Amino acid sequence: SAVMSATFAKFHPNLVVGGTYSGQIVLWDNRSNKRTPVQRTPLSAAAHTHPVYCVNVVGTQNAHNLISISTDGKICS
Amino acid sequence: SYKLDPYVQRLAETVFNFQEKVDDLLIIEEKIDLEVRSLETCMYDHKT
Repeated sequence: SAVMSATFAKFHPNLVVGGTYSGQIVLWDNRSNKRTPVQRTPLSAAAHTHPVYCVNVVGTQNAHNLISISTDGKICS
Repeated sequence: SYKLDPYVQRLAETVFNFQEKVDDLLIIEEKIDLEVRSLETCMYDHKT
């Protein structure tokens, strides 16, 4: 689905992630060569219950957590 | 309202993994067909 401001991750540029339209940050490994979203997270209250706004990384490689502040008023990392 | 969000999210995670598995399933069937008929232009292969 149409994601909302996807971004990268750490240790490699392949397994990227980004807040999709269902409500979670759908991830996909670019090294596996998957056209559509490879694995989408649960879009429940843990992720954005409402729509999505933006996704990014959190901190340096020591604590790089996939943090996404969506269009639900929440930063889910 | 028994399992709308629960079974829906379960089917959603397995659904995205299944979309990747759809492209990978086409690639898997292609790998099996290639392993079944890859010697179409070989130059006299015996041990192979």
